[PDB]
Amino acid sequence: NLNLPEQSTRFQTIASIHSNNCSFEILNNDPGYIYGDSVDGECRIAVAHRELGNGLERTGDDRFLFIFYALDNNNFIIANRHDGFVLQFLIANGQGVIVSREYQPNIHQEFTIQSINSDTFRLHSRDTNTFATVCWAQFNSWTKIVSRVDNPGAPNANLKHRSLLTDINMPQLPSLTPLQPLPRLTELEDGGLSPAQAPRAIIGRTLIPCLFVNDPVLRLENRIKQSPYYVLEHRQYWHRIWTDIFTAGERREYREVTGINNNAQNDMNKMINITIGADGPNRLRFGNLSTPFRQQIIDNSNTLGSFANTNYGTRTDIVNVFNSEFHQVRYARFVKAYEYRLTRADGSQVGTPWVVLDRKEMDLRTYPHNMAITLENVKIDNADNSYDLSIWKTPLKLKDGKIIIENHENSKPYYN
Amino acid sequence: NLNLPEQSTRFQTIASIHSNNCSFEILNNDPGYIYGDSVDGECRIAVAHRELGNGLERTGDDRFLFIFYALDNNNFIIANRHDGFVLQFLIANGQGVIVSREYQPNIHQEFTIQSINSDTFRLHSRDTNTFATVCWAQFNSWTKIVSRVDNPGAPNANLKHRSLLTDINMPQLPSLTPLQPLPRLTELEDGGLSPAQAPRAIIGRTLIPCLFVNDPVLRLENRIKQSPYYVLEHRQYWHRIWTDIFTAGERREYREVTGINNNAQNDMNKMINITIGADGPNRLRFGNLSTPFRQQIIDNSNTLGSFANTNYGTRTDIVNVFNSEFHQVRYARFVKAYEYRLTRADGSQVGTPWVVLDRKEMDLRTYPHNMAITLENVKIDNADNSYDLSIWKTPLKLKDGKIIIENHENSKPYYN
Repeated sequence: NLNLPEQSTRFQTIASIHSNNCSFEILNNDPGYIYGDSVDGECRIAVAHRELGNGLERTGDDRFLFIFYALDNNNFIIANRHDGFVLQFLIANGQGVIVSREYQPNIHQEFTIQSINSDTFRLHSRDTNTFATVCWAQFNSWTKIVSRVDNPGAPNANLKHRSLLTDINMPQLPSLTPLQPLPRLTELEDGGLSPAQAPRAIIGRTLIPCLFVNDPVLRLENRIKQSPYYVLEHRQYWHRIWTDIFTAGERREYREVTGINNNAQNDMNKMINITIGADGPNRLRFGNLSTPFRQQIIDNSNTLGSFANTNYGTRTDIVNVFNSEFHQVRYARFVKAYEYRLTRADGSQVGTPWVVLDRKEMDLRTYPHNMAITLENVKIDNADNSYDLSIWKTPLKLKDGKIIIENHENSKPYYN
Repeated sequence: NLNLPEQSTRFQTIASIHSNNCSFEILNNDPGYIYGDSVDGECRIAVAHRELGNGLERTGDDRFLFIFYALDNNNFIIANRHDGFVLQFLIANGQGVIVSREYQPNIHQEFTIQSINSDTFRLHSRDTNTFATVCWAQFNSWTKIVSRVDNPGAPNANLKHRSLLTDINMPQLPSLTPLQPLPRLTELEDGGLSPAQAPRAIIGRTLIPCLFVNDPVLRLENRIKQSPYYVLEHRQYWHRIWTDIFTAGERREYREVTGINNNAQNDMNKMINITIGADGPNRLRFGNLSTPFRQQIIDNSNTLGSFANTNYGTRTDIVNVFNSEFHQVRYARFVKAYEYRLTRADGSQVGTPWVVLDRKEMDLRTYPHNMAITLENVKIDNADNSYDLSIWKTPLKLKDGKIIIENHENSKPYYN
């Protein structure tokens, strides 16, 4: 069940309703370019880099085909299938024109659709209160696309879509699945599931526009053709940090590394312009490129906005555990992991998933069943930042099958 | 399936971390009010209507309890439980202060949370680059709440929550259910299900902040306490427009009124500041009050943004039908209805639901089974607007159990 307007899930040409067979066409022209067919004056000479032309539409020429990426504010970024550059309003030599530029973004790249009726719309630049149309109403001529204030006698700005391309390599979204608790251990030799065998739950997934996906193998002109959207998945699994057989009364010390590495956060930032904030494993920080889509990404990924100034980092805890049972016992300790994965429209993975190990949500498995280990003591060995320096109140009994979550009763700051 | 920050699903007090006992308190004071405890100067005399005080926190007093309503842009509107007024930044006599005003909204009512660590945050007004705190750092005294830029001398703006109220009458969201096809008719006397008996599918539902819900019986001071969120449901059902027994070869004429009437759109606009746009029965237009929450409302209600300048209206079609069977036949004709319903936290309905009858999606039931009526002719008698003036291509065979949806092949403009 997908909540996008039909303009966001296909490519379409744009034309004046008053033109017999011309449509908006992407050019790589320079200032001083001559539109041969145009009458003399401001409509005959190009005045900016990469103006748009009113060209004879050729079926299946990428230079006429646009996708409308839906922003949270109900405007659109309009990208072309030829090179993935977006439309932009520009004033050059006192003339309002439509050009194509790299996604920045900026307010002049945002367009409003205004529907007049079922098959007629106008393309509004709300900053400047201008509408896109053909220079001096030359609807059947080679000339440029302008954006002008509506006036008695201004050229008619009523547009339509002449052609559609509906086969665009839309991704097939995975189904949502719940996180099941891990199975019980079957004998002393059973270490439980390793991280590579633990089943993944899919908590959320969202489409990501290809425009700000810095895919290491596909340049922009190929992403817009083969993967106009990418898929970001929010998955969870139970991550085993250690397992061992303890003799009766045995004491041991483990180093538990949790959180997410700084290199993984930089990789995620470079790839999609998002990082995990230090306020939680499901809290997203957005840069300039991703911000205009943030509420759609949160709603569909089932994450939340971060309020932190800092990214989630790594922490190393020294834990002392004590087998308070008078039996030989197999213990396996798990924390909840948040796995963020990016795929192309074809299902191929873009890189290694980004993983956050949440130290605040933990489970235990034993053989025999229903045994309990004692957490004697917890010390912080080191932390990348000072955002969350709480530790478990000890002594703490951890029992087979019982999930423990940090709250104000079972934790304290590390110096108390 | 609830994606809100914890600040949006509870009430909390706000306090300086450097105050032993004092929290932000709503006042109904006027300019020239004296803060008895304060040192002389701009901190001793009120300079605006409804300043905030640094008061001794009393547990259970609504004047210290705030809910944070989450905007699409990740700022918040902060409302108090006493009267439902929201916090606002104001300059009075060259002094930056926090006051409480009616939700407007405006940019000075928007606050950013900036987390420093797990239990410490600042309240930022991004327009002005100011942070809320206690006048001249008198953290243990009766005086006003100010908002000042970061400067060497400036009072520490680190805040915390002192108290929580978690029992706030959050609504229970109903489960999503799919639209079933109507049952077959059992005999000639079976007219099928009337609109009041047809089962409703729940396609979407969303929370709506009580601030702009103009509940005809609950004033703002009571809504914030009993129903801090309302529920808007998106339901669909099959709506019977007529049923009759036809003799063999019988012709009849019906007036079919579809759409939604003008009074129903004004009622909806008055109640929640949303109307149905003419571009479709599930397309929402937002006014000034609802716009800041639009993407959350769309995503959770499973509707889409309207691009239309006009609201969905009514249309009256005259249809001529012919029983092309040589049997006596019972016919019942249905169109798809979109039903928008508003309830309080307690489940009580706020008024009559808003219904759009979609003429473009239609079904038929017959007794006996598998009969077909002929649609001879359709003409438009009148329409409120010119947005959709397409009609069915006739003659058209309508068959028992077959849903027909308007497309470019089965419809034409009314003058062809």
